[PDB]
Amino acid sequence: GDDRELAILATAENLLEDRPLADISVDDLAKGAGISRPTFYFYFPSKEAVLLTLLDRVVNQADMALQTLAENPADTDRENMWRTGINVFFETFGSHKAVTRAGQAARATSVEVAELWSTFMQKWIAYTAAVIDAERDRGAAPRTLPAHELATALNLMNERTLFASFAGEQPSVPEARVLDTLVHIWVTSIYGE
Amino acid sequence: GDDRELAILATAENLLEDRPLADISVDDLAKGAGISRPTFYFYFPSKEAVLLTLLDRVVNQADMALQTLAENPADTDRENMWRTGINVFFETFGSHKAVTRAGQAARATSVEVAELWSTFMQKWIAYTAAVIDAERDRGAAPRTLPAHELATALNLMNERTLFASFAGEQPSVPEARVLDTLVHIWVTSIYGE
Ligand SMILES: CC1CCN(C(=O)Nc2ccc(C(F)(F)F)cc2)CC1
Ligand SMILES: CC1CCN(C(=O)Nc2ccc(C(F)(F)F)cc2)CC1
Repeated sequence: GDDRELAILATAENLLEDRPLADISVDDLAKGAGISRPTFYFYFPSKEAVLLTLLDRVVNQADMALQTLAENPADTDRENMWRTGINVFFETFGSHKAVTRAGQAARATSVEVAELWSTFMQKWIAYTAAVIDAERDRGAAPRTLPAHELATALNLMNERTLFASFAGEQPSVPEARVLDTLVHIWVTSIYGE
Repeated sequence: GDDRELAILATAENLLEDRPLADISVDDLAKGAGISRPTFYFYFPSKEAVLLTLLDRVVNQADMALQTLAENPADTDRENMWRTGINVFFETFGSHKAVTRAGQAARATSVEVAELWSTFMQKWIAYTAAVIDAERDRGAAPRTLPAHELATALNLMNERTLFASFAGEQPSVPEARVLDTLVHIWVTSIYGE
């Protein structure tokens, strides 16, 4: 039952490494999960809905790791604090590149996918802003831009830059340089007066 | 002749303010430009090709203004130097939001649109890097990240952040705050040690 479901998801994540959702059929997903097409439809309304669930899992996995970090602060300087935080996104989305890629593309055509991304981006920006405000209240960061506006731009940077790297777009930062690239820009923009 | 062409382009830019290219037909573009559908096809192979030309004009307009700035440096501090530069993109794309929006969406489905964006992004990053290197050679900016990697991330930030603002995405920086937001992050990341 729930195994049929995980099989469908695993099959879909697999096929998305080789081709776009447009080039994967419900028959393709049924076949791969070892069920019939009507049986597939019992579990999921559409292949689109399969993507949404995979994206939902990746996004929630990043979110939960971030919550875990927030509750268990690493004992380091402020540079490594931010690095650790950004790394949650680097590793989580980096471990799920096909889903990341197909999820980002589906924003154009799926109101549910766009709202899912938007909901979590808003949550992550609000967390980023709270940390910057904490740092300013401590007197560690100067009061420059509105914290929420700064957080917005830094989070949008991370989205576009990480996803460009992961897809090997031209242009992009090499994947092996992207973490340090983002941490430098976070730290200088957050602490620079 | 060439007036028929400009009419087709003007009609298309107009209709893109109200709806996506998917919801505009060749008949829609012919009608609006005051020609028949076969006459349209003499000027353009497809509505897709109409978008590509509009994008090509916007992109080249930004590029030419940037070249003009590069040849005629404003007499100011380094903050305003960068502000002026970013402003070329803010104003040029900001003046053509429907084309910006539909052009960005067509990257997913048009190899020509994707290569056009990629070509100019590469050119603008290379220019950004040359300026950062100039500043480092002058001893005004410290030698931190590789200049080209830093430029890549800053340019990808600007793309995602400006386009989010212009489309009124959730989340986004308000359009009236986006310029100062980007300049602060450019200046701190470029000059901060
Ligand atoms: C999928 C996209 C791309 C990756 N994103 C991030 O990297 N944002 C982010 C948010 C918070 C922190 C913090 F505060 F923990 F350091 C670090 C990074 C945004 C979502
Ligand atoms: C359409 C997208 C979004 C906007 N973009 C920029 O803002 N990039 C940019 C490049 C160079 C300079 C400089 F060096 F002149 F300051 C300032 C800004 C990238 C292209």
